[PDB]
Amino acid sequence: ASLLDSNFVPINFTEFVQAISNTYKQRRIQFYENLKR
Amino acid sequence: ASLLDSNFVPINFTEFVQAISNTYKQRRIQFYENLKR
Amino acid sequence: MKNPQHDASLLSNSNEFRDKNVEFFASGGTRTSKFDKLENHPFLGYPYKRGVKRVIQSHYEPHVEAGGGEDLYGICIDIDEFSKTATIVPITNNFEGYLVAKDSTVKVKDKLIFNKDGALEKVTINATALTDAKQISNEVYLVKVAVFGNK
Amino acid sequence: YSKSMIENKVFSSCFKSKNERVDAYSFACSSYTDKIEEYLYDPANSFPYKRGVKLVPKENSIYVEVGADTDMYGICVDVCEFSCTAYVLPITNNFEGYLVTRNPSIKIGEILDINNNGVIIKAGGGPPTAINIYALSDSFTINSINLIKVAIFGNRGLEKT
Amino acid sequence: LFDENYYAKAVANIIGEVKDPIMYKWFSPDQIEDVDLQMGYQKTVKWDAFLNANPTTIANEVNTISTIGFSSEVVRLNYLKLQYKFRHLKQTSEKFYTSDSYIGDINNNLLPFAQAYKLASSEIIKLINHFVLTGTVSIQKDGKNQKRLLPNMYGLLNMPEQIKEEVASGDKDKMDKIFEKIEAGLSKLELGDEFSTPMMVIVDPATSLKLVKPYACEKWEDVLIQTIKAINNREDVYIETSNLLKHKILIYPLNSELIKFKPSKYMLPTPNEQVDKDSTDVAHSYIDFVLGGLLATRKTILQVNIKQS
Amino acid sequence: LFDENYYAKAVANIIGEVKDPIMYKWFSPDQIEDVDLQMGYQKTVKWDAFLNANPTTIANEVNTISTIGFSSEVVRLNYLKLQYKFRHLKQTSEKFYTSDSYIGDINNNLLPFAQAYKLASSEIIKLINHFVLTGTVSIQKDGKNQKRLLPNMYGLLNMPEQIKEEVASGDKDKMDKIFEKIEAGLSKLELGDEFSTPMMVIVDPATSLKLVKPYACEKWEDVLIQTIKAINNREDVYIETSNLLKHKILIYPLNSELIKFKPSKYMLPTPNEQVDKDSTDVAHSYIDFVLGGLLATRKTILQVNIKQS
Repeated sequence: ASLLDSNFVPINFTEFVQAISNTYKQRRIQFYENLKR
Repeated sequence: ASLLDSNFVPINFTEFVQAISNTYKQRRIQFYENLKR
Repeated sequence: MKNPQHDASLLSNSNEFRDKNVEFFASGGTRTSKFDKLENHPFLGYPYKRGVKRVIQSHYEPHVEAGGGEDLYGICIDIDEFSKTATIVPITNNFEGYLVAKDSTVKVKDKLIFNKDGALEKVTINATALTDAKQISNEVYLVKVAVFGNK
Repeated sequence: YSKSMIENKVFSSCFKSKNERVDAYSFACSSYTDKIEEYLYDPANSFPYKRGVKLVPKENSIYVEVGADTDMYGICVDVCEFSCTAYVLPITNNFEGYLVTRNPSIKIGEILDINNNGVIIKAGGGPPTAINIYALSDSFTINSINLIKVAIFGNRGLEKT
Repeated sequence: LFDENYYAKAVANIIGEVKDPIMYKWFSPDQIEDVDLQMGYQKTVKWDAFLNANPTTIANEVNTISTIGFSSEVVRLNYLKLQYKFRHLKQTSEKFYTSDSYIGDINNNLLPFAQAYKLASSEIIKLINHFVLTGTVSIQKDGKNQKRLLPNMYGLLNMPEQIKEEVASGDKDKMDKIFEKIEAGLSKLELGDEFSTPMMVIVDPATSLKLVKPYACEKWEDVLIQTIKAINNREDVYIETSNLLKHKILIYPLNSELIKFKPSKYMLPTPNEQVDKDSTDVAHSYIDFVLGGLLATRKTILQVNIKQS
Repeated sequence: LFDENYYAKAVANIIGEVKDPIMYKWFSPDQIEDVDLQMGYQKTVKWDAFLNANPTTIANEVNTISTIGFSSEVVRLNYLKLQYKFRHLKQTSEKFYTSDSYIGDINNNLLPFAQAYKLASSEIIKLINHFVLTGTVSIQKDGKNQKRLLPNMYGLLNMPEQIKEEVASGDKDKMDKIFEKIEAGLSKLELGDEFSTPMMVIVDPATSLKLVKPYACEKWEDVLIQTIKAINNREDVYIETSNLLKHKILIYPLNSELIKFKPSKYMLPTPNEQVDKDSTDVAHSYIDFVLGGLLATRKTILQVNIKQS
């Protein structure tokens, strides 16, 4: 359940918050993947 | 015979120890392959 | 040595089943229990079938050497020459077997003490002789004893 | 005192010399066929952990209390504080492990004796020793409690000086 | 839910426009691990093993074998929940304020919910980054009027039981003295068996300006990098500049075995279900965030403060 | 087997979480070759060829032709088997100790078999790495109470018939004297026709700190690298820092024709089939490992020791 997935449709606010947290985690993972030093 | 394979089903403790040794050797080979000094 | 490895040219006739256990190569004890404590220790010299004392000092771990008296620590029942190790039954564990005696004066019903060389000599007491001293070879005497501790 | 002894704000900082802990495993070298017994101990008189203990038959149960070498039953190797139960290795069995001492300066190979508090001290104090105790390592202080590695093997035939 | 919650729909639509926090550059990917909590305390248990004696040689028959002992350590971490409130235009009132290529009251500083939430989330992310870097919560450049926080809640700068060095006010402009203090702190650093790890240094603009000066054709930055490489097994040394610091130098390894960040998975801004509505066109919304979760081992962070007076 | 041996199943499941030994970084991939032996001795025979005279020109008729001779050399290597014992909880009892987010008795320092085995294996791997680097077995920081080892069981630091250099205690802080000793050792080094090979140098943290000092805009490390490149046909030169060394410098090539590690394929920790069980919830398990197997040609290792007293 991630907001980045267009197919995802939340049912309630709890699922919305879980999707927000998953999206933040995925964004952090993507940032660490794309980071160069 | 190595512990990495999901299809590998050891029969006895001797086979288990042989699989452990093979897994250690494969891990050493993988480490040397991935090592970049 | 415990097992002197020498090549022979002819086979030795060995069919009699009596008087075949009293030998220097027979390690362990005549009667042994599964619940006997055995400790492997580095050794110096050749304390095989003798009382062993723990000697503590590049610094190295303490070892064991032939001895007895107030410094007595255990009895050496088996030896591994390749690893230079000795299996020891501690003095707190009773032992029954053939051990090295100082001379042939030891007889049955004799109380025996481990001397400074780890050999059993007549009279604290350490062992009770079960058989007479038997000369395996030269001056080597083996006597069956039942070790019980120190008096 | 206790063995476990607490929330920390930060974690505590090679493999060498990591065994110097008060709650470390007492047996330096263990062995199956070692006899271990359970007894009760006084929860307000003396903490018997890593000390020489004696059997005191009370009117309700047999307790173990810290004792001297003259009347020593064994060595207390572990304690369960939840049940206030002490685990004892009888003196008839060998021991090689870390015990509580009161002298912060003891060398290796020295002869040792257990005092009335179940504490390792130098055998030159004067009391005639009745147990074979030898120091396998120098005494070390944990900051404060002093510990030392010792080997205990049975009683001594004639009491020494 | 989206058919009924316009605010939730807008949050889901505009959640991607918020920039990533800059604190991620201060940690390795393996150092960060989320936890499930909002407010309270959590206990972390670390297990270790040690050898009790020399290994036992297996020859013939033997029953006494050397032993391997175990130990545990417990560390408590505190997590705090904080909230902010912001005003915005009601959904049904947007059509009456959609101007030429822009929506909102310029005179009254009223904004659509999506833009207001995006800006508030950016500000809260900046505040969270400041708290993570410093360990204090403040909205003033002086760093005063700090919000009182619970114990066991520290940043990289105020972590206890670390190597603290102080440069006297008389040597505030002496790079030689500053580097001497840095060398002393590096020597006092304790990495143990995890020394082969990249290192991270965080400095302030004044410190960077002093560093880029020539070494008294080499630079103080190069000398510091070589010194840190002498201890980190010739591995990577990263240098960063942050305006949140003031005459402070932070040195720490990027190893998960020494320093671990375990933030709540609700740490980043999250909208609240409650929305304040009335008969007017102005509504109010709430944003929640969680602070806390930095953990470090003793004597692994070097904090150098250059006193100005 | 897995249907009956829960301990074997757990070992198979968690065997992948043990990190690789650090000793692999000190050898080339071709330098290591496993052998099949637990405890005992193995004799390795090396064959060589030589020319007896100048080659014979083939012209017209001739029957007397120059000959090529052969020679052999036998080297004996000793391998020792060692064991450790560790206590752990019982499988049927883990359910009564499965707490929130962790398993095991914090008060009693009791762990599940998998975690206990992982920690014990990590400790044993550290001990094996120390033995390989140094050649001695000890668990004390002072390096005393060493376990006496069999002959023909040498490490890199105690291998006989190699170049040994000693830096006097009065010159312990003189990098020029240390480098002069290093140059003398390098001159005494004999590689023959196998000189074109990469070189490895291992230094203590103190020597690493001294190396980054300016040469007396060049560094002592750079000068040493250039000197080693002068002798190794300008191949790669690798520098490593180890906390297991104290005032010691090790220099040796990474050529399999000069130095070869032939460890037992059971050298790394391996569980034992015997498990001690009783009526209580505590069980004991055994781990086996094998030590020995380093072979080196004469006068191919430079060992510099800086005396402190």
